[PDB]
Amino acid sequence: THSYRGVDLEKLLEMSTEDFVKLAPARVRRRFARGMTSKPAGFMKKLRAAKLAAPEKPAPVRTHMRNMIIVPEMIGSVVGIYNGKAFNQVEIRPEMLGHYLGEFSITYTPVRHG
Amino acid sequence: GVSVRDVAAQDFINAYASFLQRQGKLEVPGYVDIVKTSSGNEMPPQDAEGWFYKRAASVARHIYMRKQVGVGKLNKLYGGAKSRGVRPYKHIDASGSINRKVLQALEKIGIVEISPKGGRRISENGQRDLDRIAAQTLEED
Amino acid sequence: SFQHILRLLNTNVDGNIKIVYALTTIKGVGRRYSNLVCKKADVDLHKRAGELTQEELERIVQIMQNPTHYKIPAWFLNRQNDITDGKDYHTLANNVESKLRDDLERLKKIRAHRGIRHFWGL
Amino acid sequence: IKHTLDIINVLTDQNPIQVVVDAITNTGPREDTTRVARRQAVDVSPLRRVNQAIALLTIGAREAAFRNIKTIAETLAEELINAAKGSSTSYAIKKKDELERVAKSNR
Amino acid sequence: AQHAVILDQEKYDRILKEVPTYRYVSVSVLVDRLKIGGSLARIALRHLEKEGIIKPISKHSKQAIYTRA
Amino acid sequence: NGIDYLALKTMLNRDYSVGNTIGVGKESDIYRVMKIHRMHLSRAANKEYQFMSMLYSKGFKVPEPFDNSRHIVVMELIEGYPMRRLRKHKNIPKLYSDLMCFIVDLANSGLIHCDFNEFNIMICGFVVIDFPQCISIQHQDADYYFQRDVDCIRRFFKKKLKYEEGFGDGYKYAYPDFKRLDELVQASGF
RNA sequence: UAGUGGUGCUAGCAUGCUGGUCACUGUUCUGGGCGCACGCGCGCUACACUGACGGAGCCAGCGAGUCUAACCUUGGCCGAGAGGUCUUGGUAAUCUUGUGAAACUCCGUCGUGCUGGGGAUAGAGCAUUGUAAUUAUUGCUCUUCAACGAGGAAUUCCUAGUAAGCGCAAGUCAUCAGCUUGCGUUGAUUACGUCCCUGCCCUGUAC
Repeated sequence: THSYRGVDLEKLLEMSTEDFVKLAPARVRRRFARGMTSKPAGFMKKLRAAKLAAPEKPAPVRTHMRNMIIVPEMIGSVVGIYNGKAFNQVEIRPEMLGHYLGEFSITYTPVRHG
Repeated sequence: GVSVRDVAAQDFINAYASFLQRQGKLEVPGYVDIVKTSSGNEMPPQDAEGWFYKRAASVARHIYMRKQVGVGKLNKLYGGAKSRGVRPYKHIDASGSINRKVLQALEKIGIVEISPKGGRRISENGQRDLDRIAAQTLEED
Repeated sequence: SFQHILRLLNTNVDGNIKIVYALTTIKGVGRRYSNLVCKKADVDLHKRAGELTQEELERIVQIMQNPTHYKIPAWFLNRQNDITDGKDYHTLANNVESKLRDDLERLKKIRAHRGIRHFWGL
Repeated sequence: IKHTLDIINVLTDQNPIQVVVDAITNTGPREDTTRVARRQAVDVSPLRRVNQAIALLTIGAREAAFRNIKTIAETLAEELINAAKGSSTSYAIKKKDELERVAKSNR
Repeated sequence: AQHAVILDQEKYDRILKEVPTYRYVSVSVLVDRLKIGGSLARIALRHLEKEGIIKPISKHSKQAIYTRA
Repeated sequence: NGIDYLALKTMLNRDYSVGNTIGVGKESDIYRVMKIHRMHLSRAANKEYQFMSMLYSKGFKVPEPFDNSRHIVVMELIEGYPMRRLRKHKNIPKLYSDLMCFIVDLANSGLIHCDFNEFNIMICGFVVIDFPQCISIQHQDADYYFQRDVDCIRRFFKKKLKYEEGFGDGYKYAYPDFKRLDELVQASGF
């Protein structure tokens, strides 16, 4: 099974955010201790409604919030992440925990000097 | 008469540090042999068993010659050049945790005491002790 | 008596060198880690490696792979707070570049930027 | 320098300051060339003979002590001894010879 | 080839008989003409000098100078 | 200085690739490769073109010259890479041997290079790409420059490759020596 | 608002010496951007023994600082470090600050081996500024150990407390320099000339 720093997947999802922050490395702990802004609350509000009404997957919700931490409450959701130009569609698998959303949408093309 | 000023610096230190180790009252922090003594250093002190006593003697002499000192000034004195890799060198202060315990350890045996105007000053018993070692150092020649 | 070459952890080490430095042939054994291990083993640091006997290369090997039992301060270790299990480890020999050359592949599986950029460069 | 004189006081026995003077005086070139192209032979003034002596000596020591097992003093002492003798083993003497035989050909 | 770094008994005998032959000796002198590493030579000089077989004329960490006497 | 553009017109009309920039240089600029020399005297280019044409009329491993006018020259583009970064060739003994025999040919043609060194050899497996300030075999310093080349190539094989009828080990003689077409292009020394 | 010496008090040593405590010399919002097959140029760090590392010795000058509120910070305490915490002086020849700086000197380890030279690239973790550090500001700890053996053709600056070595302060500035200017420490070799090269300034015939 999946496990995070020794905590098993089935005890995750039950774990709250304010519990989860105790496991995370220093960058995450400072970010929450310094007080995360209100802006995720509206995103979280919408994301819950889509999951609850879902028939099976919840279909994408899209956002500009690239600087947002992935947190267990949102596991399994499908999200469209803005790219400065387009939206990229991603599904929150459990391995994504503690990463920033921005890591999944590439702001620049490759270059090949053709 | 004789004063500590009358003896060569490193010669006095070697004599007094060896004596002080025999007294055994000087108490070690126990984390000794892990600490580098400075963040600018690489590798720990090479004289692994003795280095703490030798530093303790140096501090006593330096305070004896001066009106008073504090922990910040000692960190400056024992500082050094840090390589910064490919970048140019720069001055960096040495570890504080070492030097603060040295002061406290020397105070336990009455050589040194906390002073008005802050910092530490030599005790009259410190004077009496260090002068005696000086006389032996000259006569031992 | 003296042995010119010895083998441990599937690495070869020549006897003609100071023991502290000779050990750094092993991947993962830096100079500081090597130095502190020898102290806890209380071997003579000034001996050359070819001087030691079997019961003295043991204990050393044991301390390297069980460091936390000897109250090494943990912050000395190269694998603090592991991602799967919050234990601390030190990684040695061929096990180095088996956790490395894996964490990047785990990032590839999750389609993170850093994994993609690495494998794209290849 | 302090260590160098001591060594020379034991390898050979003379007052070593005399050995230095001998090396200097024996080394300074006495004929040279200038470019006109071609080269023409010319005489060299006593002052410059001294300057050339000091330059050749230190260079011969420096390049022997690079990537060395012998310290600077160990090599510099040997040059001085070899140059107080007529010893062609020394770098400075080898350099003197070529300058003069070249100048001879062009005069 | 590599210089020796541990003192075989045969070289120990060789050292004591031959060293008084030389007018001048130093760390380099030993390491050059005898196949021993510099980490032996520093120890050997302190031994032979205390043994009184060679006479010091100057000592200075980076350089030391001993003589036949 | 509009001639710096208009000079193309002869070549532009007589010459078909557009080419691409390769590098600015101090004496000349280089751009299927075009070399442009650098107001009057450079029309030097004829000296270079005829010199290269002669050497390529001989059997030497040099690029074929195609055309030349108005201080513009066009040459075969090189396929290889610069020797100074070579580290692992599969037959270093033959490579050493035959670089030596190349010098012998120039001497037999009465010519000596000034700088037969790794900055102008590109990777027989190799080609020699330019001949700055060449001299005749008759020049007063010919042997001095000759031996410099031999030792220069020997030093490289020692330092990087560790190497140290033919020449070298496996042949009767270790390396050639000076004592063992100039009049057509009298670069120096008749 | 500075220094020396005496005078009063006082500590240690010895039967004078070193220290502490009166006189003189259009508008606006969210996200992104300011990537690298290669060519040219100003720099930084090295190729080791005239060295690297460890301990000990111990010396400057030119700057800059807060009530608008929050700048430069001594001392005590905590921690391996980075860093944190409780108090304090200075709107300044008065306090930080003797800015106890680096090179350097002395005593040990290493022994000519890409070696204990050199530290790019990369993995894990802990902190700090900011509204926000992912493509990553900076700092700390452990691990990984690449090229490079004094560098072809070409080419830059310079005549004395100058070059070169070494470091500091200001500037910009929430944070962030390998940059710019100024300052001090250690301190050479080689000329004291010429029109050869390059460039500038004066006074008709093969062009």
